[PDB]
Amino acid sequence: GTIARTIVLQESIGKGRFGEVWRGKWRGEEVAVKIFSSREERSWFREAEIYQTVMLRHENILGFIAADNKDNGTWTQLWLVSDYHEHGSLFDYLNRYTVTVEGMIKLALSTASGLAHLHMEIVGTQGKPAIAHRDLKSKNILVKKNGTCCIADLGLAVRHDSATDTIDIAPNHRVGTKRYMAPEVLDDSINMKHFESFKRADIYAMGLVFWEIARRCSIGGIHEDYQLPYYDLVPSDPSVEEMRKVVCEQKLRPNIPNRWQSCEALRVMAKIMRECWYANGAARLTALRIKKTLSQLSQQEGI
Ligand SMILES: Nc1ccc(Nc2ncnc3c2C(=O)CC=N3)cc1
Repeated sequence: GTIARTIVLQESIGKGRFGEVWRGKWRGEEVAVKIFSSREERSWFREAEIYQTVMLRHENILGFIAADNKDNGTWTQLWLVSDYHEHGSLFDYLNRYTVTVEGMIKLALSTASGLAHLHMEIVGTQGKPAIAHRDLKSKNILVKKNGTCCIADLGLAVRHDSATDTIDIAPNHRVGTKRYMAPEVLDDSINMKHFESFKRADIYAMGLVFWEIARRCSIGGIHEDYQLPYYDLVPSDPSVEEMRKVVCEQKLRPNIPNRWQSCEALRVMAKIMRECWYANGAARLTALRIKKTLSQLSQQEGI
């Protein structure tokens, strides 16, 4: 179509489960293009559907431009065009850099603000359904030039119909990255007919991402090396069984260093992590509550 024909692909930057991500140029500006083959049409269409949800746009949600198709004369490519963020993922950012107390708060509050907007139902003519991500992780969050995050990779999301309390694609199987799966997803006790259960599982995963950020917070030159949550307990690419034995049976969570109590911002962060990590989803903080707590902290620090 009219958009893809005017885009020039400059570099393939990532090759994932579904689709390949490229850095392209559109009307002189850098954009990201996720490309799917003809046999991945269902995944492409579902991601285009989620990104076109009414009232989705938010500073902490990846900005979607358009779906399109491009025929090179041999095969058709299915495209999803979105804003480009040079820093890439929060995972890449945390591996490359340490952050200040200000930096940590900015990354955490922006993530929580984006998740609170996804989770929020807006009632009305141009209403927004509540959405649960189902695959929140540091590799699925991007960092903007201004040091704030935006949630990306929304292709596995589910949307709620509040009038009937039903889910648009009626999920009946576990999806997502195994390392970030909530205890109830790992042991399959989650009620997949209950939308609020998917919101609570996203909060558990957000708590894990907060732990990744807080390790990289450098105060008086003291910080931890970058690690994925559970690096000390499971192998790379862990199985559901490996994760379940640690999270559900032994009931372990990532370690919270006692020295995080020595700094007020790290103390607030550690308390949020614990209150995201409860085995009972109903006891977890909401994204809106976390946004409120971190907003109070950002105001105190003068960010
Ligand atoms: N290492 C690595 C890290 C990140 C990516 N992806 C991206 N990077 C920059 N902007 C983006 C994207 C998207 O995926 C989607 C939209 N905008 C690819 C590879």
